[PDB]
Amino acid sequence: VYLDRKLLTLEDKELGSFGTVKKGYYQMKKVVKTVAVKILPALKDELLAEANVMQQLDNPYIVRMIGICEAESWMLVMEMAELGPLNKYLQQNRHVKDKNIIELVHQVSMGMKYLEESNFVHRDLAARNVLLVTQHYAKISDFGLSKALRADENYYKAKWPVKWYAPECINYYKFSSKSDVWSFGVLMWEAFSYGQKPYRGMKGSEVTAMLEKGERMGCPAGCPREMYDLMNLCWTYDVENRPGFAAVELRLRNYYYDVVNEGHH
Ligand SMILES: CCc1cccc(Nc2cc(N[C@@H]3CCCC[C@@H]3N)nnc2C(N)=O)n1
Repeated sequence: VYLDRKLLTLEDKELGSFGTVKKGYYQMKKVVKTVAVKILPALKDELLAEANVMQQLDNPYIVRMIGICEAESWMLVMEMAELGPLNKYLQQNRHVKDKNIIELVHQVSMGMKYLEESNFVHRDLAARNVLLVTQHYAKISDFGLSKALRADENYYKAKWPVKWYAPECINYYKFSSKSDVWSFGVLMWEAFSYGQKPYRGMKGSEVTAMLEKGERMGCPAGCPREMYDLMNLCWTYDVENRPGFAAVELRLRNYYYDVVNEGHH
């Protein structure tokens, strides 16, 4: 898991901003692999906890960690998803078609169904934390808030991304894969809204209040009703009645095949 600083070449250009994300290349036994490197008391331990989660995960829809390096600062070295975060990608590429958006959100749901099966909670599932390897290949990243669930519990009991959080996170501090489903609803809303931020012009406290009145964000212009219906299902107030990701992924999987069919027609 511990990498050799010698074998890492980082570019001077920042990709963006814990600290910074830089692009780099890492010398493997034969190939060079292009990498995205997160570069940094509580912040070190957090980086290391994040690396500890990622070490445990192995799925085509989840960013792979190469390892960690302690050099100028602590660094978390991951495979590079070249096209970057989904929200910035859709803001910058408004021509992306709805069939392609469904593909990508379905890939996210396959990755989440895997995280659920593995009993990890992401706790920061948002379009900014979905990274594009290509325009047809999304992978989930950014595990800095993620928790491995205890063997005996199905929720983790705790500066939060409130607009992505389910009511029970806000009201009871409880985080389960069902609360990640709520977030995956907001992520879908983002995806079908050209990557715009949710609950425009509202503070978190007004969001919680909106949601407690049973109000939900409206359908994004041009969004398939079946996708908006699925967003609404993810935003089921009562955690016990909210679907898990197996149910979610099956719904998206079937809709995706329907759309692919209409396209061949
Ligand atoms: C910098 C924006 C940016 C542009 C291009 C690639 C990447 N790569 C990543 C960013 C990241 N986290 C950032 C952290 C800051 C906000 C955006 C994003 N969630 N996590 N993993 C990768 C990766 N493995 O390729 N990031």
